[PDB]
Amino acid sequence: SVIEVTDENFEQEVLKSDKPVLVDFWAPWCGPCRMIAPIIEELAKEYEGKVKVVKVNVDENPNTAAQYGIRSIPTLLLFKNGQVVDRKVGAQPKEALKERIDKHL
Ligand SMILES: [Cl-]
Repeated sequence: SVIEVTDENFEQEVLKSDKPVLVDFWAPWCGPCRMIAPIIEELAKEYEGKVKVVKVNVDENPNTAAQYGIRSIPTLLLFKNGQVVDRKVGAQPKEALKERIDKHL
């Protein structure tokens, strides 16, 4: 239930989403990215219908990474109707993320 998103479809999937969007920026050789991927997976399940959860491979999608100043991975952005309302980098614990997310819903 986590949507993998590329440069090709970022605008429709994220910017034009009717629901708030959590965007997990990641790349293949990221241990910390691997650490929170199942955490990101559970979030989509628990926020289903309320928050959309997506992932973006920064290695293969450098254009979106550049547009939103992704300086490191994993980087989590919360989108609310086309704009960034929260930002968080690093492997974050699930309940801490839900705490951060809940503040913009
Ligand atoms: Cl991952």
